[PDB]
Amino acid sequence: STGSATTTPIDSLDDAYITPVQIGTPAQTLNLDFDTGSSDLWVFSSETTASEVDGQTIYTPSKSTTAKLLSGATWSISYGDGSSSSGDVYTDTVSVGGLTVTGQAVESAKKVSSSFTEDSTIDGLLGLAFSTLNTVSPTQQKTFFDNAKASLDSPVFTADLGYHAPGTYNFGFIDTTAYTGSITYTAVSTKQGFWEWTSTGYAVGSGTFKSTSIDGIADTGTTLLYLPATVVSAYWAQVSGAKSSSSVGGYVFPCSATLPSFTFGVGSARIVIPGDYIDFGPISTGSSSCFGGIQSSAGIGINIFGDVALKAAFVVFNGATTPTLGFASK
Repeated sequence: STGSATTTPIDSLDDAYITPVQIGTPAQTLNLDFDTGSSDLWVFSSETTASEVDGQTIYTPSKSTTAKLLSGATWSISYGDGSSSSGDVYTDTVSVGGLTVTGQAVESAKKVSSSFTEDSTIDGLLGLAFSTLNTVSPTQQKTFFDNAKASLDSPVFTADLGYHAPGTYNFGFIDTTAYTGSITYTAVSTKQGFWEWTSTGYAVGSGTFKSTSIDGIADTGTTLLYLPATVVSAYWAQVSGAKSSSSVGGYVFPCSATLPSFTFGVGSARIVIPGDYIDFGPISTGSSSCFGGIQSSAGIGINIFGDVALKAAFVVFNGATTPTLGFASK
């Protein structure tokens, strides 16, 4: 089997991407944030505290003839941005782009933190990291990809995120028309539960490539590119007037600037992030100070190849017995 679904930016900055997902019988379609940095599929629901719902579409398990309470199971998750959610668990039928999994754990939110409430466009998350990170207790549950894997034509999914435009998540096949050149594959460590890999270096604009190993994660659920302070300083030093602002929370730059590109290495191959992808616009409405799309990871504990980096590539998440990541230009 295969599946193919369009993913759409939630706003004009590409802060996140939503993909329609069918849950239950008859189908209830929710727009979920596919997140290769986490491993829970959770949704706003008829159980979510009413004051914490503000415009989201909710899953109502009582209206699904295939929903079943997973007795005794609870979940609770906290994300790197400080947001969180928790609740109980149903199993139900879940379909993405024509690919159907029966018995998928659908984690129903009883509580969500303010940032979820305040984002009316995201109805939940669909985790695509390794199932060892799933938070369901006392019986850990499998991701949608893990459950579908055996049925797929090939045990892979791909992320093809657009810049200011829709893109595609494919399951079970590699669309050879969706990228240019060849796909370069690189080793993955699953020891932390992430799609963790080592980039071979970087370049700033037209500068020379610096060969240096950068361990980090491919994370579709993180907006920006978080890299070591040395790398980030070298990038922003090429932008007149850019500075790190403790009050804003990272590097800012004059909105009048033209940003240089940023290149990262994948083995001997190179992925070029155009300068425009690094512009996240005014820090506040009407400001001439703009927020940078490349930020320091020094306070995180891990480097994160988020959407800024991934949307410059066609990315293969290869879930074979020994997982690997593939990157191509497009």
